[PDB]
This record gives sequence, C-alpha cells and structure tokens, in this order.
Amino acid sequence: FAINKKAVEQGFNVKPRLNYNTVSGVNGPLVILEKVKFPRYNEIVNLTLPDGTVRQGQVLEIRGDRAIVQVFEGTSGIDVKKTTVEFTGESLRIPVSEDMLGRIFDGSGRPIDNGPKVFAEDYLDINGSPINPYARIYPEEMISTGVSAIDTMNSIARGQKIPIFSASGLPHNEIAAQICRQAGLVRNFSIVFAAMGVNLETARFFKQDFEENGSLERTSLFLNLANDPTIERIITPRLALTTAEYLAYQTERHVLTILTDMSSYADALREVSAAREEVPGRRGYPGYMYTDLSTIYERAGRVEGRNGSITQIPILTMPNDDITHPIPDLTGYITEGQIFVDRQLHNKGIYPPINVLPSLSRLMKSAIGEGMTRKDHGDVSNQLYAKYAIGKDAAAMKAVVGEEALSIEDKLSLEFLEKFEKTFITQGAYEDRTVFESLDQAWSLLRIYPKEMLNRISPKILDEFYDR
Amino acid sequence: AFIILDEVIKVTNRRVNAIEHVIIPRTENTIAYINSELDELDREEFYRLKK
Amino acid sequence: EYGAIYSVSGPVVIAENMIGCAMYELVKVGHDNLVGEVIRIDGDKATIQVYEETAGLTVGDPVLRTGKPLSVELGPGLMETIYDGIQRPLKAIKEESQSIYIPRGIDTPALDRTIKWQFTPGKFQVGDHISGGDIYGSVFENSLISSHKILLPPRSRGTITWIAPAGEYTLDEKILEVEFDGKKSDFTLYHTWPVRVPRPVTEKLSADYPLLTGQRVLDALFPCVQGGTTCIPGAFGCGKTVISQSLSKYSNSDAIIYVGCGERGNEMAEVLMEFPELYTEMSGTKEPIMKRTTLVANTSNMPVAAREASIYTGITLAEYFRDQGKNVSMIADSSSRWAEALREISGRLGEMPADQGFPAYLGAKLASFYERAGKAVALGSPDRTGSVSIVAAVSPAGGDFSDPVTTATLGITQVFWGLDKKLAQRKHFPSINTSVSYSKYTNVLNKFYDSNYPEFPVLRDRMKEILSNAEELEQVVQLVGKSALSDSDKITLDVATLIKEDFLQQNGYSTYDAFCPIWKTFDMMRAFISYHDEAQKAVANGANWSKLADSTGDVKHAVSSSKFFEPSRGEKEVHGEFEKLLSTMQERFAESTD
Amino acid sequence: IVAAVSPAGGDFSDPVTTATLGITQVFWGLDKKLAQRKHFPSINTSVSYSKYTNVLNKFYDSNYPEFPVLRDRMKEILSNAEELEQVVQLVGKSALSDSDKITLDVATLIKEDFLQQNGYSTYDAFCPIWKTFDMMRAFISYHDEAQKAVANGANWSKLADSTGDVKHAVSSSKFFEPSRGEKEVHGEFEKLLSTMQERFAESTD
Repeated sequence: FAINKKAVEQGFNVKPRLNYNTVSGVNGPLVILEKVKFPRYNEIVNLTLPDGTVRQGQVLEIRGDRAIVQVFEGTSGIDVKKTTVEFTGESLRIPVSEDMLGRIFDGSGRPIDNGPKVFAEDYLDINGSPINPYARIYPEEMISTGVSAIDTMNSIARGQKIPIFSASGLPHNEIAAQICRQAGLVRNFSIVFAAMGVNLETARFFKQDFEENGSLERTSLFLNLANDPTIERIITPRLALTTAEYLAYQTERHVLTILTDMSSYADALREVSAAREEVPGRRGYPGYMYTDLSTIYERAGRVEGRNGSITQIPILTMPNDDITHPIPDLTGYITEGQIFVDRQLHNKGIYPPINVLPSLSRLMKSAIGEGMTRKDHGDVSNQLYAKYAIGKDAAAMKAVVGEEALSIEDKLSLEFLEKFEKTFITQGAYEDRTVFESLDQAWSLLRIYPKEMLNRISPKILDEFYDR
Repeated sequence: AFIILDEVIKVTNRRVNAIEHVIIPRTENTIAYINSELDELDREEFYRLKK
Repeated sequence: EYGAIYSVSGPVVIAENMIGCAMYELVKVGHDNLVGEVIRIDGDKATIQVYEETAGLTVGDPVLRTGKPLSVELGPGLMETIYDGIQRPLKAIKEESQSIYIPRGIDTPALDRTIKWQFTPGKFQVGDHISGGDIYGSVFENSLISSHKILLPPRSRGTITWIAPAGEYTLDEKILEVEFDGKKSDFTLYHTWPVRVPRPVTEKLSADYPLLTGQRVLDALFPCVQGGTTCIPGAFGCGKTVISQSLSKYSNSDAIIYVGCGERGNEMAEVLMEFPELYTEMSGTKEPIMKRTTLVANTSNMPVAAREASIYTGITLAEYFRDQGKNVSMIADSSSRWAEALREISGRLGEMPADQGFPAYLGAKLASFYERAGKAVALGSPDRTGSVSIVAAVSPAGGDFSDPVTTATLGITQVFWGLDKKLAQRKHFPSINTSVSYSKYTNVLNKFYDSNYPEFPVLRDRMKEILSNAEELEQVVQLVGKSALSDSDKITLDVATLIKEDFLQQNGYSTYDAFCPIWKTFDMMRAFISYHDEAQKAVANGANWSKLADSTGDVKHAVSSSKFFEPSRGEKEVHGEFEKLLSTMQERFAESTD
Repeated sequence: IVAAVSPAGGDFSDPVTTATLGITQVFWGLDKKLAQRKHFPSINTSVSYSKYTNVLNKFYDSNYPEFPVLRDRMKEILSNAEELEQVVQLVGKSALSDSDKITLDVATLIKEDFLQQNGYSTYDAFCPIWKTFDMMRAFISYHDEAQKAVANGANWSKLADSTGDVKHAVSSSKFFEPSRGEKEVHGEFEKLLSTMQERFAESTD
C-alpha cells in the first residue's frame, strides 16, 4: 500500500505560478493572449476580471508566443489592461472520493447542496486511460426493466451503451425515470446523472423521482441548466464519465449513468468551432464530431479486472423528426442499437409511444435463450416484427382507394396490429411486465393465426407453446 | 349480366376519376417542394465554401 | 538533427528547423518520443501528423527524424497475433504494463524477440549470385503454418558469402551474408517494408476456381473467385459476422486477414474471444484457428491516423503472405469508417472538399487500394504463384439518393452484392437485392462450369429470368388483384416463392444451411428447375392447375425439406436421394399432365 | 410569456421555429385556409399540444373535478372526424353507419359553434370557465344521447329530423350573455339539458 502513498507524496511540493497580462484581443468566447513563455497544451488558466471576479478557461491552440483560450463562464465585461491570467501547468484535474453519492454538483462540478467540498481521496483526469481493447469483455446476463417492448423486441444486457431518440414534447424523461426506478437483473445500481441545457422543471422532476424512490442516497448528480453558459456544457459529460469510471474500476459497483441532451452539446461544439475559422462540415457542423462522440461513448461495459460495470443511456432530441440529421446519423455508428419513440404513437395516446421498426438492438444472442429466458424469445420477436411490418404494408395498400386488392392475411395482420398495439404496447407508468408474462401475452397474441403462416418459428416451439 | 356489368363499370369509373385529380397533384407539388429544399441547401453550402 | 515544436492545433503539429526532410518519414516528436509523420513542408516549417493524442505539449521541444516512411515488420511470428494499425503488440503490452490501458507514447517491436525458430537452409550456397525474393530456406512454426518460407527482401542482391547451418535462431541475427559491392547485405529472420509502396510482383495473372461461401444465392448466382475483388453491404445483424465465420473455417485459402476499423469494441471482444473456439475445417476439425488467422483491430477510441493506416497494414500483410506462393483473402471491417477518417484528416489539415464534402482524393485512394488484389507470379527462385482476394464491407446510409463512396467504389469493383430492405423487414436473410446485384466472373468461370457442371449456366440464367418476370408482374397484380391469370403465371409465382424460401434462406445455426457446397446447391437447383418445367408442361396441354397442384401436393414439401439433408451424408448418397426424389417427381407429374 | 413566429422560408420547421419549440410547453399551430373560410380562431387542432393538463387536474378537482375527463372524449370526436373524412373524399358517403354520421355531424356542429369566437359582443368577446364547462356538458350529452338512442334502435335520419330544434337550442346556448350572475345561465343550461334528455327519451325508441 506504500506505493500509492509515495505516489501522492511525490506531489508534495509547492509549485509557483506565473501571472500574465497583455491580452492582445478577444473575440466571442475566445481570448487571444500574446506574451506567454513556454505555453503548454490543454491547461486551465484562471482569469481575474477587472471587478475581481475569477473565471477559468482552457487553451485551444498555441503558437509562437500566442495562445487561444476559451472561457467557461462567458466573456462579457473584460478589460484589456485591467485583466490578468494565471497558469496552473496541468490539464483539467478533478477530485474523487467514495463519498459523492447523494451530493449534487453544478456544471463545473462544485457542490450545490450547501455542504462542504469533496475532500477527495485522490485526484484524476477527465480524458485519461484509453482502455486497452484486449481486456474488455462483452455484455451477458440480460438486464430486466419491467417494460415489455423494451425487454422483448429490443432486449438489452447489462453493460451495453444505447441511446434514446426523441423529438419535441415527448415523454422520454419519465420513461427513463421508470427505467432506472424499476431496472434489475433477470435472476443494486449506483446511478450517476448529468444534466446539460435542460429546463429546470425536468431537473426538478428527476430529483423528485429519485428522492421519492429512496435511491437518492445511491446516486450522485451533476446539474447544468439552460440558463447557464453554453461553454460549460462541453465539460459535464467528461466529469460524469470520469466519476462513473472511477466508481466502477476502483470502487467496484454496478453503475448506470444517463447523459441528458446530446443535441445541445453538439450545438455548443458547433458554436465554439464556428468562433474559430474552420472549413465547416455538412450543415455547417464541424467536420470532426466523430472523434469526440466516440471518446464520449467509448467508456462503457466491464472488463476482466473486477465486478464494476458501466451502462450508458444518452438521450437525444430529434431536430425535425428525422434520423438523417448529422447528429443522430453519426450517433448511430458508435453505439449498439437505439430505442425510438415516434410522433404518431404519442399522438395516438399510447404510452410508451415506441416505434419498433426503426429501433433495434445490436446484442441479444448472449441475452436470450434458455438459462436466462425462454428459448422461444427469438422466434417470438422475429415473427411479431414480421407481422407488424406486414400489417403496416397492408394498411398502406388500403390507402389507395380501399380493399380493391385484399387478402385474408391483410385483415389478419390488421387485427393483429391493432390488438398488439392497444394491449401489448400500451404499458402503464407502473405496469410491471416480467419476461414470462410478456412472452405469455405475446403468445396469446400469436394464437390468432393457423400453424402455417408462422414460418419464422421452429416446429418444436410451435408445438410446445401454441397451446397448453 | 347487365346489372353486374353496370355495377363494376360504376366502381371502376369512380376510382379512375378519383385517381385522376386526387393523387397526382399532391405528388406533383411535393416533388417541386423537395427540389426547392435541395436547391437552397446547395446554395448555402456553396456560400459557406466560397466564404 | 533536431527541431523545436512551434505550434499545436490538435493532432496536427507545426515544427520548425526542419530542413532536408522527406515528404513521408517518421519523427519521434515530443519529449516522450511521440510517433509522427510529416505531411506539409515549407522552408523549415514542417507539418507533422501525430498518431497518438496530443496533450501537455509545449513549444520548444526536441524533434527527432527517422529517415524512412512508415514501415512494418515481416517474418516469423506474424501468425496468431492481434495488433493495431501500428503493429504494436497488445497481449505482450498488456501483460507487461500490468495496467488496463495502453501507456502514453510506448514503443515495442512488433514481432516477439527472444523466440527461437528452427531454420532449414535453402539450396543456395556461398558464391551464388542471388537477388531478393528468392527463398533461401524455411522455418517450421506449427500445423497449417509449417514451413514458414524465409525470404530475402526485394531490392536486395549480391553474392551469398556465408549462410549459417540449420538450427535454432532468434529473429534479430543475420544468418546470411551477401555482397553487392561490400559486406553490407545482412539479413536476419525478418525484414521490413514501407506500408505505402505496393510490393512488386513478378507478373499479373487471371483467376478461376471460384470461392465457396456456403450461400446458395451468392455461390450460384453472384460468385467470386480467389484473387478477386468484392463489395459487401453489412448491417451488423444481416448475417455478416456469421458468414465471416463460415468463410473463415471453410476458407479455401490457407490464411485469412481481417481488420478492425471503427469497431465498437463490444463486438471486438465478442469476435476476439469467439475465434479461439472456431475449428479449422481441414485435417478434421482442429480446435485452434489462430494458426490460419491474423487480426488487427482499431476501435473508434483509437486516434484517427491509426484507423487510417490499419487497412494499409492489412493489405501489406496480405501481399507478403501471398508472396510466399499461397492463397489468402482479406476481410474488411468497414470502408465507410476509413472514408470518414480520410475526410476528417483532409478537413483538419485545411483543404477544399468538392465531392459532397469529401476530398477528391477518395476515388484515387480507393483505386490504389483496389489494385493490390489479384493473382500473380510470386517472386523468387522456385517461381511459384499466389493470390490475394479482398472483400470490402460498406455501410449504406443517407437518403434515397446520396451514396458517394458507394458510387465511387462500384465503378471499379465487379463482384457487387446488393441489399434488399424488404427481406430484412421480414427478418429473412441473407437479404440481398437480386435485381441490383451483379457479377462478372460468371463469363470466365464458364470453363469451370463446363468442366464440372456444364448445365449450370443456362440453368441459373433461366431461373433468374423466371424470378425477374415474377417480380415484374407482382406489382402489376398488386394494383389490379388476381384476375386474367394464366396457369403459367401462378406457376411462376409459386416456384419463385418456393425458391426464395429454400435457396435464399440460410441460418448459420441450423446444421444444414450453415454451409451448402456447390454440388448440394446444384442438386436443389436441378430439383426446382424440374419442378417448374414439369408444372409448365403439365399445364401446357391444357388442365386445371388447381387440381394438378393438389395432386402434386407432398412433392412441394419434399423439395422444400431437401434443404434438411445433412451436407454430404454421402456425397453420392445425397445425390442418390435427390435422384430418388426426382424419379418419384417425374412419376407424380406424368400422372398429372393428363 | 407568449410570442409569435413568421415562417416564410418555404417550410414551417425553420431553425427559429425548431429552437422555439425545443423550450416551449404550449404550441398553437395556425392554418391559413380557415382565414379564407373566415373561420376564427384559425388554429390547427391537428398539429398542436400542451404539457400542463397533468398538473391543472389538481385545480380542476379543486373546482371542476368532472372537467378533465370530458376533454379527452371531446378531442376524440374530432380525431374520428378526420379519420372518417378520407372515405368521404374517396368514395363519398356510401357505407357510413348511423354512428359514423352522428360523429360527423356532431363534430361539424362543434367546429361551427364551439370553435368560433367570431364577432364582437358579450358572447363574441369573452367566455368564462364555467360557461365553457357547461357547453362541454351540453355537447357531450347531446352526442352520447343521440348515439345511445340510435344504438337502442332508431332511424338516425328520422331521429334527427324529428329532434330538429335541439341543434338550434344548443347552438344558441352560446349566444347567452356571459356573467349574468352564474345562475340564470346555469338555469338555462339545466332546463336545456332537461328538455333535450326528455326529447331524446320520447324519440329514443
């Protein structure tokens, strides 16, 4: 144990700091300073405003005695002469202890519970540890949520990162609240939440759910509201991910985290890039989201090392009811499947308004079958999907002038779709749906066809579970 | 035969007259709308690149 | 000599004092010897691209040149290993650092030193005038990797001076001594080669003897040949991984190369610890498969430049192993990721994209990547031959029109496999759009068809034409329903349906459909063609097609179950079963023609 | 806070609109053809929504506990209306049952009467909450009673032709003066309800 004690004892000397002047100009969130000696890279600098206010920023691009620093707390009201800068000679550090749970922090990760500071057991970085690909393991032990359409058509396993697509005015927040409230194994979860650019009512709602649920002592939160400066929003995800990684790989807990709104984050990145002169990408967005978003999502899953697990549930807002937009388009390639909520279903009063056709999961094979579930699950899901698509096609055909070219299969799929939606899809805010009962409901819906159209099912399952 | 043939003639003529001026114009306008969208996007991207 | 860091604007680095530098040569930049390659040079101002992440750097730091472009080690030990785009060992690094993450700026030779190898001397003896590429001996590694041919690097000649005897050696000591104009040609058990220049070959060569995929729809309709190109649309759930495993264990080629570009990691671990249980389907089912497998993976978390260079690494390794006179094939992770990384580098370095946002270099670079595949004469004394085939993975995206990378790649590649959305909707895979898919090796493999199954070509042509007519008439029927339908029309529809549920359906988990050899596919194909012809000729003389179909009855179920024959229970025995079925079929249809 | 937008770029999803919608809880889409139809307010009930009813239910239960449970059915009437109009354009009114015509006609009556603040007067300028609630009650009662009467057996064409002035009475109910003491208007609503229910009872069978 002396190794870490001596490692800390290495950082046991006072390091004097410089103090600069002569800000050669400022443009928007970007500050131009040209007098620096030996400017380092990716370091935090404290700025003292003429009124004595202290702010901090990070360097972006260096040059021969020329540095460019963004400001996390805006840029209004700064004087060329009556402003000073100090250099700390370090990247953005962060304190960590085993005692952040139940504490709320602002965008810049400061306590906002009227309590003291963290008094961390150790400091850490926000971008370090590029996890070795070799040691990583893949998810198993399919994770249960109590929601049928989530746990059946797009079943997921612990340690799998997956986002949620959403659009204006849709009930995704309480959906995630229900998920986290009633999520568990199939036979407990430290929760880390990060907010960014959200209306205060949403944060109040989430806090109400967590404290109400009694899980507040099992979680820690980071808060960054819309009224707060945009630039701060490019830091909170890193803070949350660092917290989660430390709690998983050194505190050894099964952890789930929920990133709040990537749309605002991407917009802020676009704005900061636009501040500088850069050849814009498609739609004017900076040409290199991919790297940043990967660095964001890559942290996930478990490793051979120990028991600590990590799970990501980023939440995205759909700009104009399309996935072709650069943000969702890019997000698709990086993560395992995505859950989708559609406009029409919500306008139909169906909760959750989940549309399965666009949604999908990228890992069930280790999360299905017997030993954990009933073997029928795969065929059940596949057949239901096929008949759902067929019913959609029949409905589309019906729109021409009517049932001019109509078949019995068309009517069959019609009632199948109708009953499926109105009964299986509609799950109440507290309607627990165990895998067994969900499959029983699916099978009951399956007893609507002869034993001939069910081609995507093994005869063994068909015989043993068509009737009992 | 007269009765049946009259019925089917009525059905087919009604459907044809509908499709004549109920389905076509919607798509006719939609194509031009999407074309205008794409043209505007082209112009704005060109302006960015020229800048 | 040395230069000073001048400016940092992300991974790109600007450095000064750089005079007499190559357009491409590695530089150990940074006070911690960070790897880097120069790109833009003017005056003493050099633009260096850093393959690792830049952080904590500062102006005024030593810059060291290397005097050679990016290279790659070559020799024994390249088999049964997992590397990155920079060849860096991973298991060794992991077991050395004791950490869970690669340390910053760490160097380690790719091949494992201090590993003895049993070398067998070649024919050549002192005084012989020899050139590069000639096989001056061999080394035995293991089964399926036995007799690892030891080579002399190209552009190397002189006259053998002293060759060590047979024995055990480590790949750091020269055992051959050669002279062109001095004692300046020493060759240990390995060599290196810049990853940019395509390794030269004696002479090109056409290809035949097609490839085996076990997929009837491709293996019979859109085939591919070793030493050939290909285009794969993948959907991560459309069976791409399972077909990869099937071809890996059935690979007609001795060794295969698979890369990882933009991998999600989760799938990376899945495949990484799935391979250790895949069985080599030769000499029985040998448990290990690394003996014929080499894998390189670079996830999104990796720096962009490494992901860019991963495919170059893979193709170079493929060229090398081919130059040992062998059959090998390359498996591509996703070309879309490579194109995106190229666009990112272009934009960051400062350019003017003009394609739709992509650099115009995309087509040229794709072509250059698609000109290192084929069959050619191996260089060296024995005068042997190799072959390099590539399968390209592409991810369709965008709206209903835009697909620039696909448009560029399909312009030069011939073996192209389409994608059908509908079959995917019905969960029916392999979901391949028959209409758009096209190949060209059918014309050349006409010869193999003649040699083995001479009736196959016209058979497949008539089958495809029937399918095309059915899909032409389907939408016509849709807008009008079932009316004025000749018996032949319904015959066509029924046979098409039966085909696309017996041929174009395969599950990698069922014992049967996992792999369907050419003879088995030919058997089903004869059966179905006979069925359609028998029905057509039964209705030709005039009859009630409904009653004929009812009388036939169980023959449809029998021909469908044909798929449920264990592959090669007895190759003729299965053929005998097919002949029995065909005879009973002729009986049941001749009793129905009347 | 409330504000308006001026979408003229060729769509209605321009970045200003999208940004606004991203933070707004109440959305009031507006049509244009209604203006050419002189129909005001010219809002689009098809594309609009709000996110406050959930909490306003508390206030309703405080004062109007019945109120919330009516608006769902109210909107469902319109939903069925535009679900049926399609066949009207396609093949006209050929297979409509009596119930379908009931829904069509009551939805049309709602659009004409309850969805118009036209003019300037005591009833063309303001409407208090209670008067609106009573109009909800009257409309829903009429619809449900007509549907029930036809379900129990009644030629709907004949039933409507016989009921007659019930429509004029309910429509003119709006023409009352709001703020007549909250009793005289209430008494008129009560007597209208009694008269309409008795008329249905006589004509129900």
